[PDB]
Amino acid sequence: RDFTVASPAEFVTRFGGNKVIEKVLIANNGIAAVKCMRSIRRWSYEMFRNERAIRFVVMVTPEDLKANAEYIKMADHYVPVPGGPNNNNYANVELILDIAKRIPVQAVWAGWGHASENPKLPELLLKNGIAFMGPPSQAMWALGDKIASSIVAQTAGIPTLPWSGSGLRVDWQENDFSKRILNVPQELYEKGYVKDVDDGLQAAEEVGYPVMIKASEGGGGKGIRKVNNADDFPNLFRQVQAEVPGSPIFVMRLAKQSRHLEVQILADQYGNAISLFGRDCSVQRRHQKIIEEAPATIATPAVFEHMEQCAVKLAKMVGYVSAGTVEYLYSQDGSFYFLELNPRLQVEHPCTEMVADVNLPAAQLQIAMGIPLYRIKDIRMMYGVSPWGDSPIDFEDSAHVPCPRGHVIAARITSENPDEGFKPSSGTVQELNFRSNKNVWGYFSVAAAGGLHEFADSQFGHCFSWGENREEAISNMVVALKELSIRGDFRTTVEYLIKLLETESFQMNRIDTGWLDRLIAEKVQAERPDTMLGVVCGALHVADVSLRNSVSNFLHSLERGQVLPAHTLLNTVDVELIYEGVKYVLKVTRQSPNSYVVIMNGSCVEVDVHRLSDGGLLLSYDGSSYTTYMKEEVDRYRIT
Amino acid sequence: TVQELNFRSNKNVWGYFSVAAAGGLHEFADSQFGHCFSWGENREEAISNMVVALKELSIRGDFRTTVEYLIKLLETESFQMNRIDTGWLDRLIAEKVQAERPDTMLGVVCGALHVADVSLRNSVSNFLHSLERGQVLPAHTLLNTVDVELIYEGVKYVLKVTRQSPNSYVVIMNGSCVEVDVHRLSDGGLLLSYDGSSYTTYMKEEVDRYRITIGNKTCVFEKENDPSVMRSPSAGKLIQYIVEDGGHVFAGQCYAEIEVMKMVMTLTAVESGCIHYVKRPGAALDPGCVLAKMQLDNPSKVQQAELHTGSLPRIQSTALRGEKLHRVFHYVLDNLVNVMNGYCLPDPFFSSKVKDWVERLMKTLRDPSLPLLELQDIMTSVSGRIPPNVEKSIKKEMAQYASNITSVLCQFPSQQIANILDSHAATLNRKSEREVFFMNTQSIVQLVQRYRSGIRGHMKAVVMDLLRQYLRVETQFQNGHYDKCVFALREENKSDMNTVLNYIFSHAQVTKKNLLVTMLIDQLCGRDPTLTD
Repeated sequence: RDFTVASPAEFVTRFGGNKVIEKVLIANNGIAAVKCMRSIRRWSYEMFRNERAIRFVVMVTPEDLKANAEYIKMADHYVPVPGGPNNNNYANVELILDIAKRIPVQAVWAGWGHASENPKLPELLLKNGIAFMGPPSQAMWALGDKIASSIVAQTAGIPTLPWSGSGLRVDWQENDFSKRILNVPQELYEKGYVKDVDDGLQAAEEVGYPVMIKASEGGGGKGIRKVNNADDFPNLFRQVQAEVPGSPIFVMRLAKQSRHLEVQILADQYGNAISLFGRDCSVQRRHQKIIEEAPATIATPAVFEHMEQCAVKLAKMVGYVSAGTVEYLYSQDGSFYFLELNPRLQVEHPCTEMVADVNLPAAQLQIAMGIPLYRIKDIRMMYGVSPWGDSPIDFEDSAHVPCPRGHVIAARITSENPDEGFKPSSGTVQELNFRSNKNVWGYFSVAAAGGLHEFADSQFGHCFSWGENREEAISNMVVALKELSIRGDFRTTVEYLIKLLETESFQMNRIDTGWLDRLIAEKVQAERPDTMLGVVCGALHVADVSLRNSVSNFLHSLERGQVLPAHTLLNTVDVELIYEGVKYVLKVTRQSPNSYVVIMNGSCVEVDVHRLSDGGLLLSYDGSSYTTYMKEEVDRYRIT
Repeated sequence: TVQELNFRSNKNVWGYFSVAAAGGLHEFADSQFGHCFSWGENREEAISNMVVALKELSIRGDFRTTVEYLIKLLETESFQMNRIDTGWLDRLIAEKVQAERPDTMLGVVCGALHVADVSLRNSVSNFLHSLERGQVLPAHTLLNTVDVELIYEGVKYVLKVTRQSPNSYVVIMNGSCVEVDVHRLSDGGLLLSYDGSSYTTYMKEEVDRYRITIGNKTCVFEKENDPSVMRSPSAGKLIQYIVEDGGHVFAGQCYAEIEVMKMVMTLTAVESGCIHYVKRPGAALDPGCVLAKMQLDNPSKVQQAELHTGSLPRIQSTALRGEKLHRVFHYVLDNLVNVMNGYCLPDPFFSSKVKDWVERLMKTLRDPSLPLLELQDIMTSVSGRIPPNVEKSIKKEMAQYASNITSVLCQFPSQQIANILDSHAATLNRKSEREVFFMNTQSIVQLVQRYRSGIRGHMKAVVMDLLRQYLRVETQFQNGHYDKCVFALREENKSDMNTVLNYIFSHAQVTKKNLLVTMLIDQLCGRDPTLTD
């Protein structure tokens, strides 16, 4: 408790780094930018007693400015860039370099946006003396496409693979650095890629019926064919060969319906790599993550520790720094398969922060300054060592010391529309109120003022809940989701998440990567109010708008000296509403300014209605009170 | 009332409030409208979490909101060392510890910008509304310069605010200017860029004060109403005074009779004191003019002037001095275009920078390296969706052009780039391989079209286009008086009144524009007595 730092220079000196970072460029937007700035600023206050010791520069398009993106106000400096698709603003590595040198910055963070999948950016930055908070390009190359990934995984402790073209491997390089030279593995590439019509069949004979054939440039709905038969392989195979003519094609075995696990790997620039903890990410819709859970509770200790060891060995031999994820496919009988390494920080990384008491983006910053792992505070605590010291950590001997604290659920809030599929929606926000509580938090890339524009991706917010175990975390998440209010022009998938968390299959942890797909085809978009209440509420909203407009227009006429007759100031409104094919016709009148009467087929009900300052109505109907809102569309009424 | 309530929660921090963004606090509604909580492993971590969280929240409304004081307390060493007692805060209160103020210079600039922006937007709105109704106001009620006066800690600051563009503001004090980049936010605030640093700011106008929020710090400026000078609220004429010169008047008593509108309006005194009249009975009145002084007992606010006479901070400039040369093109050209649209500095500042803009543009347009730099940017931004054949050819051609710089036979290969692209289009891939090529190559097409005749033709084209801007406006205000010309424009542009306003606004600064016109003629048709058609 004798450390006295005020500037990053002194910190680097004391902790044994070699590069000072005072300015960081964020080549990202939305959630990533928000999260980076916030986490690092917390750490900055912790060490320097100055929340703004590290300045953050952001690149702003006119779209994000007009939409009042949240990260803009947080940033220290902004520079405008050209708008439009990602290749003009954020995926343009040369532009990133141009800004990084125009505004003298010492580092560039990319995160999980659009440039962190381009191996050319670390080269461009390192050639100019700029520290990239991520892997070097040589790793990202060695971690290239899929054939090279499957091959290189087998050079050290061999993870099982579902015949990535075949099960053949290369020589042993347990802890040596190597590049993907096409001299030895070329044979594997020749087996991993196919040329003739009958080349692919040689895989089908060994893998079995569920064969997946994809072009080297396949994706986006084309270049992919799933063969379910044995004799129909030539048809869809030749189809893939025609989907991307001239390009090499590859054949692989299709996955079974099982679990998708992840391991979070963190590493310094001195060859030390550690496994933090895992994640269970098996709630997916069309291969898109929806809900993530931090303790990988499905895997037993033995097999899970094995998966951790394999992930670390890969990171060490390939030469990966800062942070990344290794994906595994976990079968129900205790057998894992390698899938791929993601060379960048994931959006769902707080899941492992919350159970490890670490800060990953700050750790990336400290790594970028050249600080080894045994001098970073949180790591030192994680292995049971005094934070204020410099003693080394034997990471292999003390690898049993780290232990997760609790259980975390992360639910992402998307902008899709569960009604009629999952079409992405967009528009303005009218209210964004997330009521936090003990062990619950969350954050969003947009505020109440502002919106989501055409080029603004989905996933505009993330909620997290902690508990001692699975059940408590579920409970916290469900309640918190039921308590938040999001209102706007766009649609906001929240209610569907609630319905999923209340489903017994989830709560008993009996799910797989095809769970949600099956549920979608079964038409599970429930969580509707009772019909009678909805009819009454919609009637009241329509009638109240009509009555208020009548009053406003009539009074305006009176102010101007015109007299309208006393039948344009009506107190009765006819409302018609169709629900599930059934037409309802109602009359709405009033016995007082606040007492409304809804009449249908000669029967009447009384409702106490009060106008709220926020545009909604407070109802008292049958004892129970309700808060309601309406939005009128071209051909629909949306009643909340 | 509440205007915004955003508590950014985080790990180990939460809180809750009894009121939402819509809603408010009424008379019988007690204090303590919300609570924040922070957890940590020990005392220090908990403090850190609380401090950061408090610095990140945003509460805005009519009421005042004690948060900054809590921050100051948590950052006090006596708290952190846990050396406090039940009388700690009382002692600190008596020591006048209400700190956490922004720097004065920044606060002055920000308040100036808010005041001026409100005045400018009101001018625009009222003028445009008049145009919609068929009224024509003269072109001195649509001003681009605002005078702002702000008192801070007894010191009076007097500033002028103008604009060089819709987003570029200039604050002038005592002959020194600073440039600020201002963007309007949808939430009512302003985004500033001042000296590199960016700021988010908000303003609330009170009866006699301006409340300026900069980030999470608050600064309050006093609106001068202290000298106790009676002033005419409007234009008009003075008819008579009601009371004797030197007589005592009481607040609420009428002291003078004036007439504007051919309709008589009296004038009540604000304060009780001895009145002496400045204007003699029968006189022209201007709004805010000096009519009559009153002697009071001077309770306070004596000599709250000490007019600041210095200079505002000036480190940066954003002039792109030696930065890439093709960005400088855009910079200077856009400044000159905005001059042509009526955005012009005041007297001693105009033509002190415009001449430099012209000179820098002329140098840039004669540099052979400009078009290839443009090509670099547009080609690099689109790596994918371009056939490799055309990509390789273009890279080769531009490399050749670079090799021939500084040679009398050096010409930009616009035709050759166009040739290879048209060759690929002559192959004409069908069905989504057609349109992708024609669309992802549009930037290149634009570039080559601009430089069909080389840098010479491009230079002449740019300067000509500016001259055309001039004529586009000034040929409409010939043939008669101001209002007649405006009515002609109104009757042509029936469906849009912003166009009409733009014509008027740019016409207002005709003299400064003419200076620029002459400078652009002399640099084009000077020592080269030839004229193309």
